[PDB]
Amino acid sequence: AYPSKAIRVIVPFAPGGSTDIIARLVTQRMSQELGQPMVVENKGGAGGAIGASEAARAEPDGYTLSIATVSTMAVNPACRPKDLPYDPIKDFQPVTNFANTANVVAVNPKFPAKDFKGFLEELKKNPGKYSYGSSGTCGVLHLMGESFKMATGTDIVHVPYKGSGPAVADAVGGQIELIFDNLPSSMPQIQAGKLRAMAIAWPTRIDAIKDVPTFADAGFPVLNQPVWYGLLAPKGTPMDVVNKLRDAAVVALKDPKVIKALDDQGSAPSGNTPEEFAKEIKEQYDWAQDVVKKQNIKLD
Ligand SMILES: N[C@@H](CCC(=O)O)C(=O)O
Repeated sequence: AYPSKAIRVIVPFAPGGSTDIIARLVTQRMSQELGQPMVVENKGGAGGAIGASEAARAEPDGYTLSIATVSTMAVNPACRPKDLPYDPIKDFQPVTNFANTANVVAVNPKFPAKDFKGFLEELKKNPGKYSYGSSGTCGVLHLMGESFKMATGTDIVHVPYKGSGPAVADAVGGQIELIFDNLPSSMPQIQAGKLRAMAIAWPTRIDAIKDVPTFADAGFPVLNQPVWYGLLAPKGTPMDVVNKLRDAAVVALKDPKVIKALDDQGSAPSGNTPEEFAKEIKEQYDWAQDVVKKQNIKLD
């Protein structure tokens, strides 16, 4: 009876990004429930395409799973419409959305602005001179940066990384002045004062960082789109497996230490149904097609 051995969990991004952070937090606690190890494998590269394509080829037995991200479910498909080696919707069985997650635009603290208003002013006075990091060329944070540029009338230079892990460290080091990130990986640095957050993408301000406005507060509600992290199995994985995993996710997401960690990092638990997640996946997918194809926001 499932599970009788270790479950591989593929994270399609480098260590120390939000995918990796949330993946390890939630599967650690799921594992305790399932009575089998869940072993995280980081497979970063190409905005999540490398790792997602690999997860898509796995046998549908439930022992090779992967972390859904907006990069892998929505933006990569839209960025590489002819040659992406997986269909996000047809090649995966959704299990559950772990968490809804805030995005953030942050700066190195030497950046000469203290708020979003002066942030825009500074960028407008220097078109083409500042650069920003992302988690990859066909990922949600590259699309975030490009969306920002279009909506605010700014010109800032994209520098992709193998995930936000290495991006956060370059932004903290000053090798890039700006970073577009999912909040959890930037959260420790912001708390420590090593980055300054300009805006978050979230329905409201977040208690961890109460003084950072949302993009809607900043006067750019089109930019106020969060992301999410969830669990995927290959298409054809039995419902027995899906419901077992989802149940363990639901238990894990009620754990008060997991609730706190999610809260503190800039996320909120979901633990919704496979179908509710599939609907979220389709929403993001459709939105990325809209944004990239209509609206003329170029990724490559
Ligand atoms: N950009 C990824 C996460 C990046 C990372 O985990 O390093 C996303 O779609 O959520």
